[PDB]
This record gives sequence, structure tokens and C-alpha cells, in this order.
Amino acid sequence: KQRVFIAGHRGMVGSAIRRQLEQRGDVELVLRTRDELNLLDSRAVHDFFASERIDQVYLAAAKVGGIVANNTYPADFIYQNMMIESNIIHAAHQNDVNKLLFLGASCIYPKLAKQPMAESELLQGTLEPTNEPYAIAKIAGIKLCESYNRQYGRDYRSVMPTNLYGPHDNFHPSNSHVIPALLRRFHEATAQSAPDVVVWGSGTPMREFLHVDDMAAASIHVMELAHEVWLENTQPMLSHINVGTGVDCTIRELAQTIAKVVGYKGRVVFDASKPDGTPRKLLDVTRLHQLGWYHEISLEAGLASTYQWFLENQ
Amino acid sequence: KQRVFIAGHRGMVGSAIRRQLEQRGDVELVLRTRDELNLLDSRAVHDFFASERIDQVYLAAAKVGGIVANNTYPADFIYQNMMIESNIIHAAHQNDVNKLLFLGASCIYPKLAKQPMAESELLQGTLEPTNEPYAIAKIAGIKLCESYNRQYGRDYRSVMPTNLYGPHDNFHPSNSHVIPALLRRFHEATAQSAPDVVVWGSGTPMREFLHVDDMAAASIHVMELAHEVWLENTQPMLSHINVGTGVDCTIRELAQTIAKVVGYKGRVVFDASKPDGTPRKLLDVTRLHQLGWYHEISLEAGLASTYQWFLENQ
Ligand SMILES: NC(=O)c1ccc[n+]([C@@H]2O[C@H](COP(=O)([O-])OP(=O)(O)OC[C@H]3O[C@@H](n4cnc5c(N)ncnc54)[C@H](OP(=O)(O)O)[C@@H]3O)[C@@H](O)[C@H]2O)c1
Ligand SMILES: NC(=O)c1ccc[n+]([C@@H]2O[C@H](COP(=O)([O-])OP(=O)(O)OC[C@H]3O[C@@H](n4cnc5c(N)ncnc54)[C@H](OP(=O)(O)O)[C@@H]3O)[C@@H](O)[C@H]2O)c1
Repeated sequence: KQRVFIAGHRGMVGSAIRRQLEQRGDVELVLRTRDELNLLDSRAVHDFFASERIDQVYLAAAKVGGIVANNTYPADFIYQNMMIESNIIHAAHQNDVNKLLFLGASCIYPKLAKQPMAESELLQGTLEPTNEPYAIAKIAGIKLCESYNRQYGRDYRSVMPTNLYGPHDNFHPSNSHVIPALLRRFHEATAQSAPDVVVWGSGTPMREFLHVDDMAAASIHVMELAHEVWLENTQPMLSHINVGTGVDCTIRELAQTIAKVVGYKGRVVFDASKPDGTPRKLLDVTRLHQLGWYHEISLEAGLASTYQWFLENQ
Repeated sequence: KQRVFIAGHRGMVGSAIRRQLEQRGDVELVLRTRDELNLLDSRAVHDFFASERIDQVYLAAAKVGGIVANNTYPADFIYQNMMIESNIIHAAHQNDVNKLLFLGASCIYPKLAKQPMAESELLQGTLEPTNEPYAIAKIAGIKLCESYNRQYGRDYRSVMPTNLYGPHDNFHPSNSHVIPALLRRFHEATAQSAPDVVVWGSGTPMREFLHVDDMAAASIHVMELAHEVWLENTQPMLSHINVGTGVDCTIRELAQTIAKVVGYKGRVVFDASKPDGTPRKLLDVTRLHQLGWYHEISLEAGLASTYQWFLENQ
């Protein structure tokens, strides 16, 4: 069996990968909570790699937050993510761990990227200010992987997820992530028999959403492709792979679909006196499709299962 | 007196800053060689800051090299520079060091930046591949400074030097840095009475060069400006300041001037069957000039003093 360390295993993405791999008789999972292993402590990280046996790492540990967090604690988001990724990638290499999968984030493409965004949009222009610190840290992670690949012949691969949703998300009404926020707002409006739920903006902007169990499946798929096949579909200095559906939906359709999922019978209202973001933001997932992976969970089906997980975990 | 830690003090830039500050009765320098303090070791760095007294840091420690090095050891250039900058900036903040000056590099602007390159060119397009790993690490340093500024009200300022030359450079004929390489090639051609010295390319591309003692003076000037003045001439998320002459010279003029400086009497030859890089690469130094600093060392005068330092240190 391969010894697989899922860093950040209790996280949203990390836990999704753990749910799938825990089903695998060819895999022995190695897991440490933050209390058992602080990924910011280089010495602790190195000791762990020097004693445990690892064959593969899924790097799903990060300091992640929403709009308010990223603008309020910028130093924490750049420093913590630089150190976690630096520590794990370095310790992995020093201990002859040849395989690693790093997680990027789609909010780290340029603010004014061409749509849909192919992998080559990376670094082609300036970042969204709210996410800049976190995005720079994330881009440095991808470049640490590529540099260890090129210098030492490692196999440190990287995925770039689109917007994610699903179990283990933060279902609080003031989350800046539209999925979990609207599920919870709609839930409470339906409980209260509120006449309407108002959403800022016009509802015309198109966005792309992927259920975290699809993310996890794609991540495992990418990790386990033969190296030669991964090479034929990437370049050493443009190595990441977008993970998403490649399909857009309006904020209006999303909200209306959430309302239906939850059984709300009041009115979804958009307040178009509030500004809209860019008209369209989505990944181009041609490389992932060429690599033989296609998402399985439709929006309707994913929102319904997600909402059921919330009901079970209030 | 202010307690000033010059990280990397034996380096080219670090030593230039030390030569100027060692003349200052208002400054107590705190210096540690690599053997006394490995800047890659977070615990050692933190212990140093927790015991020494620091009021200001000049962050002039780095893993730096030329074209071959950056392409041959990419992981060393991204990881080492990420860790050194992360360790020092974090430890400085944790120990209430409010003032820091970080050194960037002009090779970290986009390959196809608009010329002359204003500070706002940063992150506006893709990087030169040879320098990408190092440039990403350097950009992450500037963003660590800006994030600590914004989150914690620190005063971590950053300069972006143009091409540098001067004492303590690497005067070896195969250095990819044109200044030191040509000084040494011309020196040896003059010693050998070689009939000609051939330089690859046409000699038409324009570049910008600054003597390291000017760099050091500008760095000290920027560090010591009143905060309110530094604020009026920067933005929190576009905080760095280009340091250079803002003036171009052809590779042809540079080589011809070196030849004269050294007293070569053979022929400078350009081989235009070899490719030229971009036609023009230089910084826009309007912010530094507005901040009241202008370079003092002409190319002719700087090359002559540099060459004299080489003669004294063969
Ligand atoms: N659409 C997108 O762009 C998108 C969305 C989601 C995720 N992602 C990718 O997936 C990554 C993970 O996202 P996520 O939502 O799964 O994060 P999370 O799920 O919210 O948390 C990841 C975790 O890693 C752990 N961790 C953080 N710092 C640690 C440390 N110093 N030591 C040990 N463990 C530490 C956390 O511990 P404690 O949490 O308990 O503090 C948390 O369990 C993101 O950063 C991104 O790269 C991309
Ligand atoms: N035109 C440009 O873009 C340009 C040119 C030059 C410099 N610069 C700026 O100035 C920075 C310094 O350049 P430089 O030429 O002065 O470099 P250097 O001068 O060649 O070296 C800097 C030094 O820091 C030290 N150091 C490196 N790693 C260390 C570690 N782990 N612990 C302790 N000390 C460590 C080095 O030690 P050991 O060397 O003895 O290995 C070396 O003395 C550059 O990285 C750049 O940011 C910009």
C-alpha cells in the first residue's frame, strides 16, 4: 500500500479527499491534526517526514477565508500559506517523497483574465486586491512545485479549483462565498416564512461552481495519472491543471435553484442598485478533460446533497 | 543610536550599505555572518531578534546568481529566498522591529513590460523564464512587506534596483552579468595583447546600470524618509521604489567605455549573428526623484573606480 499524507485532512477539500481514499485498500492514510502537527513549524514538519514513511502528499492545508478575512488579515494569509507550502514541499523532497499534489485556487488568476481562463492566463496581469496576498502565496506554491520538478526530477503536480461547495463548508449567512451563504439564508427565510430574500446585484454575472467531492475525485485522478501522460498534457513551467466544470451559470440561476432546493416559497429579489462584479469568470478545463476526467455532480444534484448535509449538521 | 541589522552584510549590496552606515555616529550596526546565523533557520532567526535589540533591518541577504545558476538550481532560488524573507520579516514583526528595507530586483518585472518601467508594471504580465523562480520569491517578499504594513501598521519599505555593478562583484569572464564579465575580459585581453574581444549580439540593445554605492545611498535615503513622505509617494499595495538612473545606454557604448577604462587597444567586436534581447530595458525612477534622491556616479566614473577596486583585489 502507498502511504499517503493528506495535509489539512479536516478541511473542506482535505476531508473530501480523505472520504474517497479511506475507501482504498491500496492506500494507508497518514493524518495529523493541527494539534499533533503545526505545519508552520519547519522542524516539526521535517521530523514528521523523517519518521513517517510517506509515499505521497496531498497538500490540502492552508489558511483560507472570505472577503473580509483576506482584507483584514493580509499578512496572516501570505505568511502562513508561504510557510506551510515551503515546509511541506522542502521536507518532502529532503525525505525522498516523489509525489505531491498541491492545491491552488481560481481566484489567483488575473482580475481581467481572458474567459474562459486557460492555465496560461496565470501571471498574465494584476490580481484582485482582496485576494492578492493569498494568491501570491498560492502562486509561489505552484512555482515551488515546478522548481523542485525541474531541479530534482520530482513529481509535484498542482490543481487549480474553481469555486467549491459541499459538505464541511461554513454555512453562515454572512459568508462571502455565495453557495453556503445563500443555502443558509434561504434555509432561514424558509423557516421564518420571510416574504423575500434580497441578493445584492442584478444577478446577471456568470460564475462556475464545482462540488467538493468532484474536486477530490479530480485531484486523486490527477495525482495518479502515469507521469508520462501528465507530462504530455502540461509544461514544466506551466504545470497546473484547472479543475471545474467549464460551464457558467448566472447568479440569478444559482439563487433561483437554491431557493427551489430548500423549498422556499417567498420571492428571490435582486437589488440592481448594487454593483455587479465582472460579467463572466470560469475556468477552461480542456487539459483536465484531455486527461480523461469529467465532473459527475450537476449543480441541482450537488446543491440538494449539500443542503441535506447541512440539515444533518446544523 | 539606532540598532541596525544589515542581513547579508558581506554581500555586494549589503557591504555597500555597511560601508556607508559604519560612518554614522547615530547608528550601531548589528552584523552576523552566515556561519553565526543561518537565515534559513526560523528558530535561529527568531532567537536573534528576541535577544538583540533591533530598531531597523536592511534585508540584503539572498541567494543570487546569474543565468546558468537560476536555470540550473531553480528550487534553491525560490525556496531559499522565500524562507530568508519569511523568517526575517516574521521575526522582525514578532519582536517589534517597525522599520525594514527589503531589496527587490528589476529582473522581476514582466518580460514585456512597458519602458521605462514604472513601479506599476509589477505583475502586469509574465516573467522571464530564466528568473521566474527567483522573481516570484522576490515578489512574495514585497507582498509580505505590504501585508505586514497593512495588517499591523508596520513600516516595511522596499527598493527595486536596476542592474548593479561595483566593488565586491564577481569578476570572472564567464559571469552572465555584462559589467563584471566585460571588465574581466577586457582586462585579460589587454594583458594578453589580444587583437579583439568579441561580444555576442549587435550591441544595439539599451540597458541601465547603477553603481552599488549609489544603490546603497538610495536605500539608506528611502529607509530614513519620514513615514508620511514615504506614504505620499507610494501606495500600500504598490509600495516599492525603483532605484536606478532612468537613463539607457547601448551595450555597444558600455563595451566601448569598458575598453577605454581598462586601456585596451585592440578592437571591440560585436557578433550580430547572435541574438539580441529586447531593445530596451530600464526603470522609470520618477518616484525616487520625487522623493529627493538622484544618483551621483556616472557610468564612466563608476566603471573606472570599479576597475580600480578589481585591480586592488585580484
Ligand atoms: N474555488 C477555489 O479557488 C477554492 C476553494 C476551496 C478550496 N480551494 C483549495 O483548497 C485549499 C483548502 O481549502 P479548504 O476550504 O479545504 O480549507 P479549510 O478547508 O477551510 O482548511 C484547510 C485546513 O488545513 C488546516 N491547517 C491550516 N493551517 C494549519 C497549520 N498551520 N497546521 C496544520 N493544519 C493547518 C486547517 O486547520 P484548522 O482549520 O482547523 O485551522 C484546516 O483544517 C484552498 O486553500 C485552495 O488551495 C480552492
Ligand atoms: N539589478 C538587480 O536587479 C540587482 C542586483 C544585485 C542585487 N540586487 C538586490 O540585492 C540583493 C542582494 O544582492 P547581492 O549581489 O548583494 O547578493 P550577494 O551580494 O551575492 O549575497 C548576499 C548575501 O546574503 C548572504 N546569505 C545568503 N543566504 C544566507 C543565509 N541562508 N544565511 C545568511 N546569510 C545568507 C550570502 O551569504 P554567502 O553569500 O556568503 O553565501 C551573501 O553574503 C539581490 O537579491 C537583489 O534583491 C538587485
